[PDB]
Amino acid sequence: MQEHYQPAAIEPAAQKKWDDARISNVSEDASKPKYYCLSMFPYPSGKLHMGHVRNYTIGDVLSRFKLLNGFNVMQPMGWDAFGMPAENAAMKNNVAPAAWTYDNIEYMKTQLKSLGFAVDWEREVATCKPEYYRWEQWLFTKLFEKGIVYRKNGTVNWDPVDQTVLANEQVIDGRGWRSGALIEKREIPMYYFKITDYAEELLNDLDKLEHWPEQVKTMQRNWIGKSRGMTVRFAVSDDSKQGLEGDYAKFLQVYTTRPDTLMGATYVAVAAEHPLATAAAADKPELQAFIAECKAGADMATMEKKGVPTGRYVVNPLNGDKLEVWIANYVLWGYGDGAVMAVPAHDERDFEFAAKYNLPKKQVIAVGDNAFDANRWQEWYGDKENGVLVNSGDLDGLDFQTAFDAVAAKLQSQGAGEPKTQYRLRDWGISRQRYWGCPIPIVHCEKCGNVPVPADQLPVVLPENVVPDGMGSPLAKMPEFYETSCPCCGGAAKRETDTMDTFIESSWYFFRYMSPKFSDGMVSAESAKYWGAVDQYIGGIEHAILHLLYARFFTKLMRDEGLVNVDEPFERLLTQGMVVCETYYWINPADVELTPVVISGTEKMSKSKNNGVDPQELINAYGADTARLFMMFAAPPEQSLEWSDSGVEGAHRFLRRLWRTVYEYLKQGGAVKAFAGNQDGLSKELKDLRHKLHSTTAKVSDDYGRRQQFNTAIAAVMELLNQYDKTDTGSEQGRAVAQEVLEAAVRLLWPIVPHICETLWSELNGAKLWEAGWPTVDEAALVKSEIGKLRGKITVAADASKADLEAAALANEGAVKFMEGKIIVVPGRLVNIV
Ligand SMILES: CC(C)C[C@H](N)C(=O)NS(=O)(=O)OC[C@H]1O[C@@H](n2ccc(=O)n(C)c2=O)[C@H](O)[C@@H]1O
Ligand SMILES: [Mg+2]
Ligand SMILES: [Zn+2]
Repeated sequence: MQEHYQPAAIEPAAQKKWDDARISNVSEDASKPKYYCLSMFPYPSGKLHMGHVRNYTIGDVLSRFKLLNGFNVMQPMGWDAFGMPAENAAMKNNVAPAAWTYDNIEYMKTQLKSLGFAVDWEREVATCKPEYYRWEQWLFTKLFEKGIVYRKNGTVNWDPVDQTVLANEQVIDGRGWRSGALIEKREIPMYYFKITDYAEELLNDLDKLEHWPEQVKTMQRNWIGKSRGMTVRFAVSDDSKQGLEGDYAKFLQVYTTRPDTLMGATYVAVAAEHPLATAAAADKPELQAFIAECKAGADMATMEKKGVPTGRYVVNPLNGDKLEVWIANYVLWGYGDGAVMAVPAHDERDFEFAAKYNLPKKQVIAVGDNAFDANRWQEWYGDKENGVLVNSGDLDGLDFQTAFDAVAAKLQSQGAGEPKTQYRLRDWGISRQRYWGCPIPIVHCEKCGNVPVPADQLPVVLPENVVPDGMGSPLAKMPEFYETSCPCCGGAAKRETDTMDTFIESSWYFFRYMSPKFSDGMVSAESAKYWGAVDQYIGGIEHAILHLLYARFFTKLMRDEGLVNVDEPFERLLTQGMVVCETYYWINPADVELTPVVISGTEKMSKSKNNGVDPQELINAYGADTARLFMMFAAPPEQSLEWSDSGVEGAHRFLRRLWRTVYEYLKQGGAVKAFAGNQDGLSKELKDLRHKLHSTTAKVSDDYGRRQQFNTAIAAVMELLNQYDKTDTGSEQGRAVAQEVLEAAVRLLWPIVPHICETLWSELNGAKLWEAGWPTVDEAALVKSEIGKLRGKITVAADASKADLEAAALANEGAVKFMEGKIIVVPGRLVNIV
């Protein structure tokens, strides 16, 4: 054994050893219990930085923990390769996005392989390859035929200068980002997944996810946004029918989730495009301009709420009050009825609207004896659970649910309204007017219409010999791509030139890893049956809503097609915290050392301030194990992690110390058979070290397996080494216990720092580390030894309580013979019955 720790020497040798034994290349091995650990696969956008490395280290720690415990572990890796990053670089560097993407993949694969992650590279996928994306084209065509995917006009942000469609993120103050030209809203045909048909399933199945963080489930429930409420109709007054046709001449219909407060409605509000808004605005120039301002305008709660009165009235069907209709900019045409009622005394938005315009407020709910103040909003005004109806005539005294049913009763009997369930969830628009994405497998025929490509003609292949220029999608300018023949009639036709939302690839990639070479389907039945669901998913909170909901949606779509048999894709979910670092100017922290540049503020590792720390720089300086160790030790995985030059150094020193501990141990006599069995006759000090050892094994196992807090696992091993360092292990029985401690220490740490622990393990023991397996707890090592006047002595467990001593004291042969018909308890010394 070499004396000094040389990571640049041992790490490639250890990685070579693991690849040769194919430890991480796995099959559907029925002889071993499966474990599917998955980290969110990256966009191949450049270099990974320490932030990404934290994510993949965590996955590797859990994977290797399960490996050592005998599982058949699949830890797959892959490339989320479509999307905007490459198209910017395609414009930026005058390079094909494909060429730039594949180049990126190679740099990052070697980056990852150098960190020593236990990854099945034979299951690697790149989502920009036709062998991948053909299967999401296939699913598209199957769902299109069933109407689960449909085509429909939607409105988009058109920039007339750049001549491209803009995302709302790129629409600042009404104008485009790279142009500052006023955005034109355009109606164009687009494709949608009917995700609203699955809203109830997506919502209720969250309850199954007992090993998901509660806030993730809460964000999903709120995004879906189910409500059980009331459709309510307000008769238009005789004086207000002016201009209205059809059912709009008869009644104004709203949706409300507080029908229990209908007796406190003091005005109503309609969207700019509502027919009432149009009829009122006919001879009223002020309303015309307000309608116009609304049409041009996420930012809902942020925007100043505005309205104008219309002079039109509707009648409350419960109390007969004539209420004025307002046009308001917060009422959106396309959600529910495009009109709402307003209850300023019990809804905070209505309260502010009403306090702005001096509109009436009517208290119709009281909460205990809390007093009502029409000039100050108070949280209890909105109380749905502890309030009870006041000023509501007949309804006076009911609670929310009974008044709901009473109002539903009354309304239905008048024909004036019915209960209704609504969802905030919109359908999922997947059309993108971008080149670097999966082609939509539709052909447009002037005779047959929009027709799906037949399955045997899939994939529709995206040409990779393209350099976009940002002045439109190149596919719409590429005759050799879009000219084709109709699959239904043989006539001349045109391919769809929009590509798919690149969330589509990340919505099923975890199934493709089960059989990434399968050519007869998205995923083979044999492999989906074996791998089941992802046991453990690790990724950033930024994907807690859309990506996770889409992946759950796709799972249920695929189950309903018969391709998988689970309802939910991810059993456990771990949300690793951000990684932050000081900034400098914008100079990368590897171009800087400190005691001329400006040492600015600490913030998330990103390209914005060029403060991403390149893991390759960190490997070249200290080795992979030091990088892994620093990030697993610096903070619990969920907490944010501050980059620290001294933290990295102190991780490295720990690895030197661990190296030197095994070396000095082996210099003083070479390896011995590790202590095992009965420890009676061991000295107190070696008993205490064995106690620390097996306590440490139980804690690390709990920290890896239950708590997933790796930083405290490492601290516990350092404690063991500390007690080892103060224990005389020179004797024969001492060396056997030292061997036991070191064989367990290097195994306990192997998931965190596998290169050094693989190397040290082999100097200690000739067996293969993964066959020796995860260290076991020796419970016998966890048992400590047993411990008026005076008349009796008793033997007590070392963990005996003060009532166990008083128990055995009161029942002693010398006590009872001196009792003749207070009990001061000194633990470990004496007990006296006075
Ligand atoms: C499933 C699909 C939609 C994932 C998508 N390709 C993505 O976000 N791709 S990605 O390439 O952006 O990120 C890959 C993973 O790395 C994590 N990450 C990234 C930067 C960072 O600072 N920190 C601290 C950090 O943890 C990030 O949360 C994610 O799970
Ligand atoms: Mg369960
Ligand atoms: Zn045709």
